[PDB]
Amino acid sequence: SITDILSAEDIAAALQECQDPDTFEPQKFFQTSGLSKMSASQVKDIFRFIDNDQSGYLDGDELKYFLQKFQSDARELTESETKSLMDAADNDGDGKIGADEFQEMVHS
Repeated sequence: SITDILSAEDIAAALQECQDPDTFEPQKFFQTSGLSKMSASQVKDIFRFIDNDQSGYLDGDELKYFLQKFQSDARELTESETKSLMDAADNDGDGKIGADEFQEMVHS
Protein backbone atom coordinates (compact mmCIF):
# COMPACT_ATOMS: atom_id res chain seq x y z
CA SER A 1 0.00 0.00 0.00
CA ILE A 2 3.10 2.22 0.26
CA THR A 3 6.11 0.04 0.97
CA ASP A 4 6.11 -0.77 -2.76
CA ILE A 5 8.41 2.23 -3.12
CA LEU A 6 9.28 4.05 0.10
CA SER A 7 11.58 4.37 3.09
CA ALA A 8 10.30 1.83 5.60
CA GLU A 9 11.86 3.49 8.66
CA ASP A 10 10.90 7.03 7.72
CA ILE A 11 7.40 5.69 7.35
CA ALA A 12 7.16 4.83 11.04
CA ALA A 13 8.61 8.14 12.12
CA ALA A 14 6.78 9.96 9.35
CA LEU A 15 3.57 8.42 10.61
CA GLN A 16 4.35 8.10 14.32
CA GLU A 17 5.68 11.64 14.52
CA CYS A 18 2.54 13.67 15.26
CA GLN A 19 0.00 10.96 14.40
CA ASP A 20 -3.35 11.17 16.11
CA PRO A 21 -7.07 11.43 15.22
CA ASP A 22 -6.75 15.06 13.97
CA THR A 23 -3.08 15.66 12.96
CA PHE A 24 -2.42 13.63 9.73
CA GLU A 25 -2.02 9.90 10.20
CA PRO A 26 -1.94 9.03 6.45
CA GLN A 27 -0.56 12.20 4.85
CA LYS A 28 2.34 12.35 7.29
CA PHE A 29 3.09 8.70 6.69
CA PHE A 30 3.30 9.35 2.98
CA GLN A 31 4.75 12.87 2.82
CA THR A 32 7.46 12.87 5.45
CA SER A 33 8.78 9.43 4.47
CA GLY A 34 7.68 8.75 0.90
CA LEU A 35 5.68 11.41 -0.95
CA SER A 36 8.28 14.06 -0.06
CA LYS A 37 10.43 12.91 -3.02
CA MET A 38 8.51 10.36 -5.09
CA SER A 39 7.24 10.29 -8.67
CA ALA A 40 3.54 10.08 -9.60
CA SER A 41 3.61 6.37 -10.55
CA GLN A 42 4.62 5.06 -7.12
CA VAL A 43 1.82 7.22 -5.78
CA LYS A 44 -0.50 4.69 -7.36
CA ASP A 45 0.76 2.09 -4.91
CA ILE A 46 0.86 4.62 -2.09
CA PHE A 47 -2.70 5.75 -2.87
CA ARG A 48 -3.67 2.22 -1.94
CA PHE A 49 -2.98 3.19 1.68
CA ILE A 50 -6.33 4.94 2.16
CA ASP A 51 -9.47 3.40 0.57
CA ASN A 52 -9.10 1.24 -2.56
CA ASP A 53 -11.85 2.85 -4.65
CA GLN A 54 -15.16 1.50 -3.40
CA SER A 55 -17.10 3.14 -6.23
CA GLY A 56 -14.54 4.89 -8.39
CA TYR A 57 -13.20 7.20 -5.70
CA LEU A 58 -12.74 7.64 -1.99
CA ASP A 59 -14.82 10.13 0.01
CA GLY A 60 -14.84 11.78 3.40
CA ASP A 61 -17.56 9.39 4.48
CA GLU A 62 -15.74 6.28 3.43
CA LEU A 63 -12.23 7.52 4.22
CA LYS A 64 -12.78 6.26 7.78
CA TYR A 65 -13.07 2.72 6.41
CA PHE A 66 -9.54 2.85 4.99
CA LEU A 67 -8.40 1.07 8.15
CA GLN A 68 -11.49 -1.08 8.23
CA LYS A 69 -10.52 -2.31 4.78
CA PHE A 70 -7.69 -4.48 5.99
CA GLN A 71 -8.00 -4.04 9.76
CA SER A 72 -11.85 -4.19 9.53
CA ASP A 73 -11.85 -2.81 13.07
CA ALA A 74 -10.69 0.80 12.68
CA ARG A 75 -11.93 3.59 14.91
CA GLU A 76 -13.44 5.28 11.84
CA LEU A 77 -10.91 8.07 11.56
CA THR A 78 -13.02 9.96 14.12
CA GLU A 79 -14.45 13.29 13.03
CA SER A 80 -10.98 14.82 12.73
CA GLU A 81 -8.74 12.13 11.11
CA THR A 82 -10.78 11.99 7.91
CA LYS A 83 -9.92 15.69 7.68
CA SER A 84 -6.41 14.56 6.87
CA LEU A 85 -7.66 12.36 4.07
CA MET A 86 -10.27 14.91 3.04
CA ASP A 87 -7.53 17.55 2.88
CA ALA A 88 -5.39 14.94 1.07
CA ALA A 89 -6.57 16.00 -2.40
CA ASP A 90 -10.13 16.83 -3.43
CA ASN A 91 -11.17 18.84 -0.39
CA ASP A 92 -12.02 22.27 -1.80
CA GLY A 93 -14.66 20.95 -4.20
CA ASP A 94 -15.32 17.21 -4.03
CA GLY A 95 -14.31 15.82 -0.63
CA LYS A 96 -13.04 12.74 -2.46
CA ILE A 97 -9.54 11.30 -2.61
CA GLY A 98 -8.78 9.24 -5.68
CA ALA A 99 -5.44 8.03 -6.99
CA ASP A 100 -5.43 10.88 -9.53
CA GLU A 101 -6.52 13.40 -6.91
CA PHE A 102 -4.05 11.92 -4.46
CA GLN A 103 -1.33 12.19 -7.13
CA GLU A 104 -2.32 15.83 -7.55
CA MET A 105 -1.47 16.57 -3.92
CA VAL A 106 2.05 15.13 -4.10
CA HIS A 107 2.41 16.81 -7.48
CA SER A 108 1.04 20.09 -6.13
